[PDB]
Amino acid sequence: EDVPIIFNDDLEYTFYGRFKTADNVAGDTNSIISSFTVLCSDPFKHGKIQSVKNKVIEVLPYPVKPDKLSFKLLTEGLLATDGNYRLKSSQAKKGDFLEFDFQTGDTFLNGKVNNNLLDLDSDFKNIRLTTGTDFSSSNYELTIQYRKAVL
Amino acid sequence: MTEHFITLSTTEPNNNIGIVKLRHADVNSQAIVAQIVENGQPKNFEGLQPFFCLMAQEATGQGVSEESVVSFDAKNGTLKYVASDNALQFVGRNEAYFSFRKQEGGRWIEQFSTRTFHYIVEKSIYSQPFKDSNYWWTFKELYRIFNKYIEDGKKSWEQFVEANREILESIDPGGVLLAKVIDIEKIVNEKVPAGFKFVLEHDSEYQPEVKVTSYKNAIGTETDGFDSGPVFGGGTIYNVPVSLSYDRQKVYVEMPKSYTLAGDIILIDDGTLLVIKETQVLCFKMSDAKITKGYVFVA
Amino acid sequence: MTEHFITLSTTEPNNNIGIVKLRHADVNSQAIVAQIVENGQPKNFEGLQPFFCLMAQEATGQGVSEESVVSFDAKNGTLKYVASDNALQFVGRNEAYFSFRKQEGGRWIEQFSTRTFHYIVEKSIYSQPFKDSNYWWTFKELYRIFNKYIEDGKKSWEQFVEANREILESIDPGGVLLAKVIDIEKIVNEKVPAGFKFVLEHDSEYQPEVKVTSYKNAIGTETDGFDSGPVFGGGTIYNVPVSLSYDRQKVYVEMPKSYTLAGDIILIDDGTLLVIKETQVLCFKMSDAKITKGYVFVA
Amino acid sequence: ASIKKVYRGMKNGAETINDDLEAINSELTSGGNVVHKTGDETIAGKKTFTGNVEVNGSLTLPTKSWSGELGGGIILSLRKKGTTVEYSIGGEISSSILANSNLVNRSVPNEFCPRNRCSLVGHMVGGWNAFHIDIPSSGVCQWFGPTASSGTPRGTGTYPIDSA
Amino acid sequence: ASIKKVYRGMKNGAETINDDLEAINSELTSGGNVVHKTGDETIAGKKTFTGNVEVNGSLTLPTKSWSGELGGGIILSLRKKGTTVEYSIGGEISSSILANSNLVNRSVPNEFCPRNRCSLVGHMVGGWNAFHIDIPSSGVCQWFGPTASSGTPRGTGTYPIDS
Amino acid sequence: ASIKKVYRGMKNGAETINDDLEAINSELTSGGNVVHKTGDETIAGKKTFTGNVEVNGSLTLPTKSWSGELGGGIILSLRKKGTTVEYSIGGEISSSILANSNLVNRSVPNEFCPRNRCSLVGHMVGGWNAFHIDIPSSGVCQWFGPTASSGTPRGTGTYPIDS
Repeated sequence: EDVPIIFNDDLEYTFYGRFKTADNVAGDTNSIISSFTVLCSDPFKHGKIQSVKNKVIEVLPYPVKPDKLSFKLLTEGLLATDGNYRLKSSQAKKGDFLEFDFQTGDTFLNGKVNNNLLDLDSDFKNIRLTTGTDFSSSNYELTIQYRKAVL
Repeated sequence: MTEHFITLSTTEPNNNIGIVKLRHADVNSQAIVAQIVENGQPKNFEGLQPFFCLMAQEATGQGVSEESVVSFDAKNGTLKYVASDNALQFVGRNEAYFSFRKQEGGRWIEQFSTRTFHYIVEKSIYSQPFKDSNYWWTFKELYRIFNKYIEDGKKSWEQFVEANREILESIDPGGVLLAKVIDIEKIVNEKVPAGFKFVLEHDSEYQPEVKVTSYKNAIGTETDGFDSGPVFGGGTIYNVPVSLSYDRQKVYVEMPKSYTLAGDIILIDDGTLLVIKETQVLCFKMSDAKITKGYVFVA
Repeated sequence: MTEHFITLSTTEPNNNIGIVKLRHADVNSQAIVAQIVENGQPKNFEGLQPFFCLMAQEATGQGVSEESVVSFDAKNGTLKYVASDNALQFVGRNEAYFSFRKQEGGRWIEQFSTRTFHYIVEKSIYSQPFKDSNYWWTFKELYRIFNKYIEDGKKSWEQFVEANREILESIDPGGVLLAKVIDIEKIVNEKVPAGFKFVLEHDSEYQPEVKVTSYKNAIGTETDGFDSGPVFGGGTIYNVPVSLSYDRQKVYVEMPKSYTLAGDIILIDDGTLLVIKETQVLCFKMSDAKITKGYVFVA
Repeated sequence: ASIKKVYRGMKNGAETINDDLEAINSELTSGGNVVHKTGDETIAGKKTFTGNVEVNGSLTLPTKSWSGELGGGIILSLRKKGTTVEYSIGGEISSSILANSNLVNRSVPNEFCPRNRCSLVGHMVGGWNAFHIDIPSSGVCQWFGPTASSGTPRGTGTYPIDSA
Repeated sequence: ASIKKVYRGMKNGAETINDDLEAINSELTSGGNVVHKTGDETIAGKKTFTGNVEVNGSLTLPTKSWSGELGGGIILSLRKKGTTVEYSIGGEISSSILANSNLVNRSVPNEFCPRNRCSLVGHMVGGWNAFHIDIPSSGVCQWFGPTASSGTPRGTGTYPIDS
Repeated sequence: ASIKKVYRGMKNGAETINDDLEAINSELTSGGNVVHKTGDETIAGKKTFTGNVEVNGSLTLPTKSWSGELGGGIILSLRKKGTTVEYSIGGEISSSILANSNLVNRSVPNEFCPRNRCSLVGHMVGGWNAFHIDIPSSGVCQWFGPTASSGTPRGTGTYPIDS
């Protein structure tokens, strides 16, 4: 499986790769010097995990796919928008009920796991965060969770 | 006026911000508009004053500038700094940061700050001449001049008294006037607000009324414990005559010399402050505001 | 205050993973929040006291930098350490760890600890040495000398006034009288309602209460135009002590001599009248009646 | 907004200026006599829109309903909405209704009455037969089919309420 | 509102600040470029209402009237109101009107013309006979009854102006 | 408007007072949360007009279009505008349509469906024949003419969307 790689000179970020191919190695001397490649399925290095409320205002060098979206409703239905992406959930749990949208897995309703019903047919899970992405609305309180991605 | 919008973090490095480019001779036009961010979210710095900190060059050790920022929205975590002549002094690459401070007089309480960021000053037709820093010299000279006033002022006064000694000996025979003024002196020390100056910091933007009372042996102040004093509940209550003076969120309470009491300052969670020194209590009651801090005036 | 959340393991061989980056000048508002883990589960450290151990380069021994942590939840394996001035002194790339200990009679019994992680203190304008008055200085050095000049200067002035008064008051049997009179007369002309008498004509058949205030540099009174004064809005507001006297539709307001002010009399639509003489204002507030005329008392 | 006077030599000038700016700024967001881009508000006066008015929610006008047997078993159901009346013809012819005769059981009330004679075209179930019923301004409806003694009259549409 | 600049070292500052505050406050109650909760006012621009618009008084739209003899004694009376045209058929057939023939005395003016062909169903007084008249976008009306040389055509309704 | 606090001993007072007056005055002409007498603006909330609302430009309501072959070659074209549906009957009868039978090719979608049974009167080209088609709230349309196997049905009008 993939492994978290961090470098001594770049300690802030974290790569996620796996050992691939090793370069030819001599069968003498008793003091060898060679190399090996580490294939990273995701070319981005990720910093620390951050939990922000509603909008991201941090200087993001690249559009970031989130890690978790913690929604808490206030009105009847859920309609999350930033201008480009529209996340919608008809017949949602109205009257202050938490809906976890874990990007690196599945969706949750309050405590129990709810995948089949949670999101509507025209909802988005391919959402990306720019330096000025705003989701703030009077209908829901969002706790956005993401990791800064750099190349 | 021109503005330069940047978002600055306290946690992450500030390398991804755009190129800030200033012009050397621009006076008070070019302003850096910054959004303070902590771990991706805006930073509330309510109760803190932002400061622009320009770092000096490592070679010469000149160019350190600490300047208080005029405009800020502490709630929304934003600030506007107008480049100073000091910020524009070095033509080339500059390194700076914002520091947020809280000071109770001559000492810091809490300080946090952004990560450094860089900016560039471009060359102008004008080239400002800068004097070499002399904060120490100006200070040591003001201290010397003031100490010279002490030495010379002492010598001028002692010569004045000795020259007028002959007229000071024949001013009052026996002590008819002296006896009198000593009776006026004791009444001025008790009945007029002159000597004792106390400061009450408050939450009002206005001038709240203050009422002061003096009493001995109130509950829990007695020397030998509860109900050990001669008069249970407290002795004679004296309304203290006051002279009130106001500044923004500060009342200066002037009382007669006799009521001078330096003890433990107790703040009640409303419009009341007490000063307790053993059995003696000095009580301050504020109408229409809450006392936030109380202390004896020092100049 | 800024927080830095990290999970630290006692088992997992990290050695260098986990960077904390602080600023030198930041006082009491930078905390490291840590979750202690042993074998991937929180670590109970009940009965143990956590310690922040900083391993500063160029400042090593037997006790390099150990500081007891004030806030911890031993049960849930969490702690909060606020970076001390000591913790921030060593500007540079350092390494630190948390040690948990138990002591009996001032002797060690059990001591487990986390894996080291990095601690970096970035230089501030306050740490960086700068040139001033042809010498090299750091902020802490000058700030001490300047506050020494302020403290020793106040003490030398306090000494100056008392020593000079000892020549006038203690050296003369009649000189003491002069020293008392001079002080009394100034209090009597400032705090006592002495020699300033103003008349306020009104519409009441009764005795309306009058309140008087004095202030300099109020809105529209500044010498060099609007907002040209040192304190925007006006300086210190002084409640003027008054002696009130009444005749039919006339209030005689007696104030101390220091408040004497012959200027322009401005009547506002209600129970308010002002006397403005350049930057100085004398304000008159009437309750329960309307001021119809105002003028200085002529005898 | 309710504001306080500002003047030279004023006591507490900076505070009054601020209080006034705050009182005024408050009405730029909600309340007072200003119409806002948010909130439930009641607006009095003649408001003339010279541009394009776009309604995305609902447009609600004055509504009133009425139904009655005009005569001969013919039932008329009405709903007034603004300056238009929505109608529906129903029931079943019960007795001989003479050609061009007034329907004299119930008239249309004045509030539902048109300014001019309105001809309401209808169809009889089960054949190709059409008729009309006139609603004059008096509300006395009139049958303009031929003589009929049975059948099921139907027709839905609208008619206007005013004329210049 | 028309206000004056406030600045450091300004002459007669308090008066100017007060005059500005009064000028601004005046427009919060009536006039200027702000819409108020009282008063007769003209409003320009595209106003998009995302909520519920409730009219308790009147709603007045652009109105225009027209009447004319289309042909064969058939009179059409029209009133445009907004994007809808209210019609009324009247008169009496005076001469032979052939089946599916154009009514060629007067056309419906362009401003009353629909985007598509509108079929206006009518009834002939005194019998069970129905017909229709088409109003095409050209306004040249067409009779879709059979050939007729007499009778009284009637019918009131509406047709739309856009598509 | 976004304004800054003004207070005694304030730094740069005249500037802040002026900036505030200018920020506020700006919103009396355009933007902010106030509706103006000029400009394109979006207005949220329940706006109740107690007086006379006069529209000189256009009044645009929610619109949706649909057309379908109901059955037997009869084509119904619809346009919803607010609480009203504009209809147009077309096509040509292709097969035997029994008297009082349901038209079972396509139903009217729910969003175009009335609250009550709507009887849509029409005319057959070339004769005096009339019919009607009922649109119930379910949208299953019903032919109320007699049995017919040919001909051209027409009729334009409106029906309401609620009761």
